[PDB]
Amino acid sequence: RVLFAKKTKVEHRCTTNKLSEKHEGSFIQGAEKSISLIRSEYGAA
Amino acid sequence: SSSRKRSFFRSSSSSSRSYTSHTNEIHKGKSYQLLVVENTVEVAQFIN
Repeated sequence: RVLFAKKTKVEHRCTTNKLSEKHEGSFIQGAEKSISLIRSEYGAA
Repeated sequence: SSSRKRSFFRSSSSSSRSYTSHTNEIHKGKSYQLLVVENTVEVAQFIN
């Protein structure tokens, strides 16, 4: 401002950004096989 | 964003935008099998 007049200017700007990603991995597996031969019928137990 | 300027007139502006998206998937597939085979004795045989 100078004689005679008045000027005023205001400017405001803000930004915000956020990102989140999560991934988890877990797995289990197992196999078991077997064979046999055995030479009364009570032994079949 | 908001801008306000006064030059013998009053002016005000306000703007707000919000966006949020969530996506999740859960899966599990299992296949298991067990095969067994026996062979009894029955001592008799066919040597006839």
